Amino acid sequence: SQAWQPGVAMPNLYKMQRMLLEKCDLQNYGDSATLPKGIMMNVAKYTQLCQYLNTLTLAVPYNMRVIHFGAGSDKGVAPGTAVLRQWLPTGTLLVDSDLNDFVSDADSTLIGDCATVHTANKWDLIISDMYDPKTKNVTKENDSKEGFFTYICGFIQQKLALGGSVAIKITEHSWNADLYKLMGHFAWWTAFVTNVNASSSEAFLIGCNYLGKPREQIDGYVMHANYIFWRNTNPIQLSSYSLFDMSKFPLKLRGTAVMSLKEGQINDMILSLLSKGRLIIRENNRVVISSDVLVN
Amino acid sequence: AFAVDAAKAYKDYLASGGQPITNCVKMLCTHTGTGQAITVTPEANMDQESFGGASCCLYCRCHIDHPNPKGFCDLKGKYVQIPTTCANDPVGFTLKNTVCTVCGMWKGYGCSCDQ
Ligand SMILES: Nc1ncnc2c1ncn2[C@@H]1O[C@H](CSCc2cc(C(=O)O)cc(-c3cccc(O)c3)c2)[C@@H](O)[C@H]1O
Ligand SMILES: [Zn+2]
Ligand SMILES: [Zn+2]
Repeated sequence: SQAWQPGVAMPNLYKMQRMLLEKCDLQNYGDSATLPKGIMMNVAKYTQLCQYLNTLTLAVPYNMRVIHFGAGSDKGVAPGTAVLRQWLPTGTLLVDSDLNDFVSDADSTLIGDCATVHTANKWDLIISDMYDPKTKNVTKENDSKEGFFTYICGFIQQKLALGGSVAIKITEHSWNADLYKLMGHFAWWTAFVTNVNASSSEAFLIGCNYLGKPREQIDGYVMHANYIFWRNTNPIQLSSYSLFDMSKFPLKLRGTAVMSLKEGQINDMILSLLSKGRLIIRENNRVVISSDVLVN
Repeated sequence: AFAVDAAKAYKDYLASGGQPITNCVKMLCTHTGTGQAITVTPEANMDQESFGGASCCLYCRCHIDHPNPKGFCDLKGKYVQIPTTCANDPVGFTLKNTVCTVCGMWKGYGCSCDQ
């Protein structure tokens, strides 16, 4: 049983199919998991995401740079960044953002649409919880969505360090074909469903160890259809079991090497180190961010 | 000479029977930690709960200035351990209580330096 894992990752064989997109109909659609006393869904969800990310070959440099989009809640706090900050090595630079105002444990927070966010540096890990409930129009064709997904795709291509990783929230209706295609630019990728929210079509699209070029060609419409087919035919038993064992929670500080190489220096040898979670390619200057403000 | 006193207004609102500030961010943790008051990662012992610090700061939560010249927050970006019996109101707890500068424990909730 997978009830003791933090969640379920999409099996590779489902990734290789060519299904057509149909409506997502989850067996366990009605149910909820029993959370430990006083624990919020979004703390439990981010805890399980981080527990699963502990099993991947994440690059963990000194001066890890992490940015978290969609980090506010409708009560004005940031439960996800509180978990990320618990997970990440002490001293990790953590930047926060959301459309609406909130108070945060991140080292810096920007308020506004994500498209107004600019950074000088590159990043080692990008986390996104952004989601628009207005996409859940069951009465119409589920097409690839734009909006913040357009920003995220460009932000990965321009500001993710080689070797870095990504976890971007999707749902049945909140998804983007280019983001799936971008998954083929990592050494490995999956769609991960937390056990605590398994009654939802939510998944985190995870790109592990960015390579900056297409390692494989992924049609994003087909892959989202494959993702739904997997969810439709593989009910996941809701479970909070993994939340009760936090003894191994913190991200291992691997001291991954950072180097500044340009493009012509990235061999198959470098690509191989990137692929194994053993190298980060970016500058290690000061981290500078800003938010664009429109005046009247 | 005027200055709003949110700490007093919250204490007085608590005394008059008002519901505490909610949605403080409680963390999952082992509950085998050092039990110290304000730490860089959750450190609750068996008798404590650990919360994300910013969510437990009255000034952070009310969007008002922090009462010191450099308007610095000693909770934001850290974790605060709250005795389980008081975890229904972490904001009030951090307001009313003091951290021993030698123990790192809460005075009267773990500090044993005065024995
Ligand atoms: N373009 C963008 N730029 C920057 N931040 C962005 C952008 N888009 C979205 N966000 C941010 O992502 C966070 C997660 S969405 C939370 C949610 C979930 C559900 C869900 O699960 O049913 C539902 C809602 C919801 C429910 C009723 C009315 C309503 O109006 C919304 C909200 C969030 O704080 C939001 O501000
Ligand atoms: Zn504060
Ligand atoms: Zn003491």
